[PDB]
Amino acid sequence: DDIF
Amino acid sequence: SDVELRVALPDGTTVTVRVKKNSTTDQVYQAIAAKVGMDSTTVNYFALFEVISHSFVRKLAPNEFPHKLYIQNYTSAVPGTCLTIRKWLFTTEEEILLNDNDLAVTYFFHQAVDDVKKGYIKAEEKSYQLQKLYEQRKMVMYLNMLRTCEGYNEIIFPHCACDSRRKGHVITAISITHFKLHACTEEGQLENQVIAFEWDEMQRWDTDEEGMAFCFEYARGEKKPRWVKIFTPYFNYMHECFERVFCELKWRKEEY
Repeated sequence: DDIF
Repeated sequence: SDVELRVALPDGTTVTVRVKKNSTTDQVYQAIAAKVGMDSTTVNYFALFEVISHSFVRKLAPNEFPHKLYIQNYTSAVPGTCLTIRKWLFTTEEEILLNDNDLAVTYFFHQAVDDVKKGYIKAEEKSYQLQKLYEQRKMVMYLNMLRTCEGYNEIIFPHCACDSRRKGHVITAISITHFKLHACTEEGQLENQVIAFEWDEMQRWDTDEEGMAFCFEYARGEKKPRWVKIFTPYFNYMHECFERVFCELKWRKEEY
């Protein structure tokens, strides 16, 4: 999910 | 009807203009530019902004009425006005071409000094050498040095939620070189991670008025294009920044  | 408008200028002074009540931002802007003596070249380098907070000013969109914003934020006290003239330019070489225009240099210089004070331009390691150029009012030399620092001609937005983070916020930073998201807490304390999207990776972008979001779809490395939603109240300003960056990129006239 998260690009971070 | 004709009403009064006060606008702050980069050198810390203000100008007062008479304008029609229902003037839009570009009409007010042209009235101001004529009054302060901008010429046909220099006028393209500045724009009208609203002071949101001590650390953020937002560009007025073309369909706004600056008199409305002025009256709405007006008090008998208030140090001046919420309208201000600021530089609107991402490519630093274009402003180097203006080192021989006294008005431009003065405005560029005063805004840069304030942008150093506020932390936007990371000039700490040469703080002393800039300070002595500042003291001697060597404006072009000060700017020529400062333009080589991190954060020159970068727009920093207040921290806000992002649909591509499970917990925490992002601070977005827009410059000619790339679009950067800095991770931070829901309070705005910088974590320590930074994503840097190249403008070439940008596929499309858009706003969501209902959802109060700015959206961009990027294609990285080899994966499928993906949409990221930034929940900022300044989605129209962010959208204007994208439009402006691609315009400056197309007309880039320098290899360096």
